[PDB]
Amino acid sequence: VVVLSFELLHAPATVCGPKKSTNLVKNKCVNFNFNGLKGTGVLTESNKKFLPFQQFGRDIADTTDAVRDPQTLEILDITPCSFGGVSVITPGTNTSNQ
Amino acid sequence: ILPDPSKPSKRSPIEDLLFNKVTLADAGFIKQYGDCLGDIAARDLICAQKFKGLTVLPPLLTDEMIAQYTSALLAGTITSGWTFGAGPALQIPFPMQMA
Repeated sequence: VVVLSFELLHAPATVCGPKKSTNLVKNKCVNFNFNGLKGTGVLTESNKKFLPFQQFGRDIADTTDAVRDPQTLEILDITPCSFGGVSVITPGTNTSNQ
Repeated sequence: ILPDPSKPSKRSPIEDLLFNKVTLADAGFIKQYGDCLGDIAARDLICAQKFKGLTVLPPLLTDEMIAQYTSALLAGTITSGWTFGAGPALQIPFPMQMA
């Protein structure tokens, strides 16, 4: 009988699965993966000041806003791809199709 | 109560008080997803919502059209009395309107 007890990702992890890392790209809205934190957005260098015992950030909605690169130890930001809404202006099909 | 040509906006010296005393959320609409950058985001309260899916639409009459309307009302009333509201405007001296 062996018991395994562990705690999930809240601090810098040390044991991971066998997965290979790719290059780091910034200023293009991509879908990323940091130690199992999956998402989508734009990455840019930040001005935040993380203390050594720490690597993540949060907003009032409790969603990640910054992250410490697990290979270079630099602070990045997260921001969704730009989006919006669309409206169509028409004079009426009885009059025209423009 | 009459408009002041000297200021860039043509408000009155009382409408200026009324505008400096009421603190709005974000005057104007300049965000347009071209402002919320780096640490400038997650600190302002406008970006924190625009990133969630909640947006604000601008009104149809700008703040400079409503001032024109009120100036028209004042000019009409002080130059013609109650006649301009029930037909064509007819002029009359003011100290003969108070009578």
